[PDB]
Amino acid sequence: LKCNKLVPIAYKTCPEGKNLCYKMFMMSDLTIPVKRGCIDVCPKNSLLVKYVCCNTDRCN
Repeated sequence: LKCNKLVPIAYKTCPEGKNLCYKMFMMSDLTIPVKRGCIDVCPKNSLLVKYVCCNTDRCN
């Protein structure tokens, strides 16, 4: 799938054993995220940073 970088302006495809995109938010997810990348499986959600996975292009 095609995932975006920090800003939802630049994004590409994540073939490297990746078919999902994720975004990590600080404290809360409601607010803007802090980092994001591609992944094959949703990682463990932390209490410090909120984990949000998706399978849609430009989801992050």
